[PDB]
Amino acid sequence: STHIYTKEVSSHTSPETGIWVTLGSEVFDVTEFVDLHPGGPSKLMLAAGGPLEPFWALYAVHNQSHVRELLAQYKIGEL
Ligand code: HEM
Repeated sequence: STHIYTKEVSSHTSPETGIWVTLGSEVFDVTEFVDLHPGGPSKLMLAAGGPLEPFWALYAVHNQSHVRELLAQYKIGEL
């Protein structure tokens, strides 16, 4: 089974709501990670409420197995 969310995810851009992102068709609630993001949370927050792809494309440091499995710990469902 799968918890399915619509892209309209876009409302989850703060702690009060939860900070969510997508990667592929997967949805992640990354609220508890953000302050630990390398260089700080503000860069990560550029992607809040939407897909990581347009941002991660410029930052190939995310293209590591450990990063992908780290993100997977925050999965909540799918689009
Ligand atoms: C939920 C989203 C994100 C997660 C889970 C994530 C996770 C990570 C992790 C684990 C690293 C360190 C990798 C390593 O050095 O081995 C990293 C580094 C970095 N991330 Fe992200 N990232 C996210 C979003 C973003 C976004 C949206 C941007 C850009 C707009 C970004 C820019 C960077 C940069 C610049 C670094 C390098 C920092 C440094 O070494 O100074 N990240 N990220």
